[PDB]
Amino acid sequence: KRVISLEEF
Amino acid sequence: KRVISLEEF
Amino acid sequence: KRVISLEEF
Amino acid sequence: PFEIVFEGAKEFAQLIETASRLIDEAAFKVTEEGISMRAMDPSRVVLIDLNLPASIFSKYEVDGEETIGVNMDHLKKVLKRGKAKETLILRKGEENFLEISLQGTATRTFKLPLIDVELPFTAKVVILGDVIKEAVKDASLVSDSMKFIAKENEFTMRAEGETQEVEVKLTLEDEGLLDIEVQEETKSAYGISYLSDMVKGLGKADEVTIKFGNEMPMQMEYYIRDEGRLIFLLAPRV
Amino acid sequence: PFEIVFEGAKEFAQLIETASRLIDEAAFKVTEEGISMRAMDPSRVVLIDLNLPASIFSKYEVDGEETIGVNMDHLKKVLKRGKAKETLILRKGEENFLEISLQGTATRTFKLPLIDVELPFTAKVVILGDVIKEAVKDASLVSDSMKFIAKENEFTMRAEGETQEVEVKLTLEDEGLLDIEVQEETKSAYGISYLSDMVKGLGKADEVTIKFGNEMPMQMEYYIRDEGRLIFLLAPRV
Amino acid sequence: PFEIVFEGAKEFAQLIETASRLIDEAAFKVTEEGISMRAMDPSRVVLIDLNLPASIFSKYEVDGEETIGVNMDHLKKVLKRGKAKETLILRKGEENFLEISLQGTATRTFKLPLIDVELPFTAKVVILGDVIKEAVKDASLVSDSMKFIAKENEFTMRAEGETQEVEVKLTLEDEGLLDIEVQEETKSAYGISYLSDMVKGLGKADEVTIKFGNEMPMQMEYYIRDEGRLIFLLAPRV
Repeated sequence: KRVISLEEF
Repeated sequence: KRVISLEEF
Repeated sequence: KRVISLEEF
Repeated sequence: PFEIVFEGAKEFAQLIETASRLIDEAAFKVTEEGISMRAMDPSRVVLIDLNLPASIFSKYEVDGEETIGVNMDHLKKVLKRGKAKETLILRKGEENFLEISLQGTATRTFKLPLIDVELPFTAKVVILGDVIKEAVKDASLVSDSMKFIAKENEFTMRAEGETQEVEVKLTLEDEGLLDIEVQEETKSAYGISYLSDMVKGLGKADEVTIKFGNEMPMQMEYYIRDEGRLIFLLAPRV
Repeated sequence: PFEIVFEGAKEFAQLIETASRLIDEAAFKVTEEGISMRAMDPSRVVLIDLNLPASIFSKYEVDGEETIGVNMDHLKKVLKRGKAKETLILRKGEENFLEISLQGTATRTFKLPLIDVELPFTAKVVILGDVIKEAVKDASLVSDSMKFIAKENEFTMRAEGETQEVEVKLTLEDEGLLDIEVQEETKSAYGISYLSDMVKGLGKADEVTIKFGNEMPMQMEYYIRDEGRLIFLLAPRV
Repeated sequence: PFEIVFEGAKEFAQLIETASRLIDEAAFKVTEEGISMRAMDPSRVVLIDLNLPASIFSKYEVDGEETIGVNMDHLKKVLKRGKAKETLILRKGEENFLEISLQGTATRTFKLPLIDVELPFTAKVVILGDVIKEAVKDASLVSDSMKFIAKENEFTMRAEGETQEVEVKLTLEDEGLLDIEVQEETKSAYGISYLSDMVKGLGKADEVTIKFGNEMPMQMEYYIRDEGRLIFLLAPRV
């Protein structure tokens, strides 16, 4: 459910 | 013009 | 740009 | 505990999309005979009867009788997902759920909860599907209602507005009237909003039967495959 | 007291749907020659002339001359009902009514009331229907107006906005310029809203003639069947 | 100072219309290798990489390297104007402008200003374009997100809402799974809004590769012609 960002990968 | 119901038939 | 009328031709 | 398989799934969605157009909910009686849907629109002006008998399914495994109720909107939307040549499987286990699967390149299964459930005809006309679809659409341009008039050997639908008027005659000569059978002069008028839903999606090759009585309800009937049938009872105006 | 029959009714609806796109009402002069429509849009910037001569009808029975005026919206909507291969019959009796009938599987007749009625061209270009339909649509992406420029042996439509610009060159080499005939350099600009209505529905195979003068009105002409014609006179910008 | 010619222009508009669907602006690196576009949507949840190598162009004349930035909306709208069999020529002179020309019956040239510029995958699945396009559309009916689950020899996409649920199984038997390669059980969930843009316009014959990791981003890859490629990196949910 919680949409994160690409920056952390 | 006068729309009736199906119940009366 | 300035739209005229047909009447003048 | 049933498993029901219909070929030509897009076709099956169509029939249900008809029934969806006037009612918001519906009961499906599954039995070893076939599937039945019976239902009246919110304002009790139209009555739908769908009969889908075992023969039109490629597999039909019913155990006794039960009664499915479904959100027809959510059913319409799932059934719209079927492709024309794809296979439809309907399934019910102990749990209150309808399993709907479509099979093609891949198989997709959708689970939908079950919800809670709930004439002396003078004239009879047979008519191609295009003629009546066209007349209804023609009539909608001029009025909110259409008149049906049947004298012996000739059949007329007409409508009139303030300014403009429409009339479509057929005698047995006319190319899309297959049959007419009238005991006496018969005249009745019906609302166009309902007629439009009733006839939306009716091919040239579709024999449509209509039974009517002077100021009394119309019965419209056409077949699904050969064995199955859809009948609409429509109350009249004035 | 006339009876006029046109084959290819969908085609007839098309021509009228053009004329409907810029004017709200129109006069139809019926005569034993043919049918005529002449009319100017509300803001007197465009002028339409339709000539439909007797030959393009399969039956043409006129008695003298009269002048029909019709609600073009209600006419557009009735004429849209015709199928492509269906027959159109137009009819007028003593009563102020236009009988329009379409015949196919069944015949449908619609009655519509009658209402009350009411250049030194430098360059001439002939051009396929697709080229100009495309240029107008290309130009609409960047500006509300399009320039037409004709030098000897070369024909350009161009338009410019704040950021973006469009230009379509044709010389006699270019595949969709049939003909060009210019006495002197000719440059004029026309509003795109009107051009879009004028060229909407113009096939690859449609020879369109355009006559223009430096800052003076465009005359656009194309044929209906062989004998009949539609001419649009469009006032220019600045 | 480049001149780049692509056959099948409608095709070229399609690829760009994909890239337009998630980002508002984009950089095009032109080099003697090919054309490159790299870009992230406003919320840095998706990353697009387009590679269009020289071979897929009928003429490819680049002098060194420069970097075009364009309004993707205005580019989308110009590129939509190309017909399917028409030729696309892209051109850049010293001035900050992209010349786009489409050639058919006539040649039209549009000038658009330049603007300012600016993983340890467990599972890998190959899948036909239709299967995934269908699953995404199926899933959107029930939820705003879709789960991807890969065990050895079997591949599942599933989504669940309040009432209704969807699941699409594939094993190597299933007709539209070409290939699957999973090191360990892999489960991740992705938003449907992004997936819909990613898979909108994917034929039956389109091999789509998807690499995913337990709660980590999806990499979706499919080819343009043979040499060119589009890769989408999509961050996951929770």
